[PDB]
Amino acid sequence: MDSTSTIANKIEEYLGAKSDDSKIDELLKADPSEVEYYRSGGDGDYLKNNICKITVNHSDSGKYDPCEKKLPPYDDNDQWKCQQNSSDGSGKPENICVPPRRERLCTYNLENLKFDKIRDNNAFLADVLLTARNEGEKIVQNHPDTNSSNVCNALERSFADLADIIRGTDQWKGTNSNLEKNLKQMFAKIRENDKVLQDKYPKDQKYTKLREAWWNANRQKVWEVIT
Repeated sequence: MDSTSTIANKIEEYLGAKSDDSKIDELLKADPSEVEYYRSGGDGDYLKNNICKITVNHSDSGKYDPCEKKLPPYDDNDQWKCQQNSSDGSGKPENICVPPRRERLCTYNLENLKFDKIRDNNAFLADVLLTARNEGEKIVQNHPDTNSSNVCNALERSFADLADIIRGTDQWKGTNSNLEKNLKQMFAKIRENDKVLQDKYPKDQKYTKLREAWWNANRQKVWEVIT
């Protein structure tokens, strides 16, 4: 009724839903529609034929590989992180059991982009989709639950965590310093060269403020691939 206000649970999607707002999405949201990716031997035709099994060869390789931290993701138990003890004292050392899940997103590959020819999100999409694809397959194939009403819920939460890491608003950082500054260098050189096609510049780059709209335009593909 007339006491409607904002707590952003049902009308954030009405006001701040930046998903398909800007009609620069023809370059802001990416369709992986070029041939022979970074140097690994991808094939865009193959990819649009079947996006559901994108492979590492459709992005950087040699140094890029899901679970690039060669430590297998799902090995650890008894972990918590929010406020105060001697483990990681600064920030969120150990007092809320964040699922080891977020401690083991298969983003370790995506943290370590160095190779070039990525002047466009069209190529910056493929690695994000590798992250989503691998994290989804590992969370669904490795899940101790009895396949009851938990599995795709956890998969969706991993989706959202990946979404906010690509928006950078995550306040857990592992090698993410490398990853976050990597967005300040890869997402930068796909955002520091697309000067003509946008209007919201502000320094340093408003990194979060634009990768928010980028991921907002790129809703469908990442969700589809992670599912």
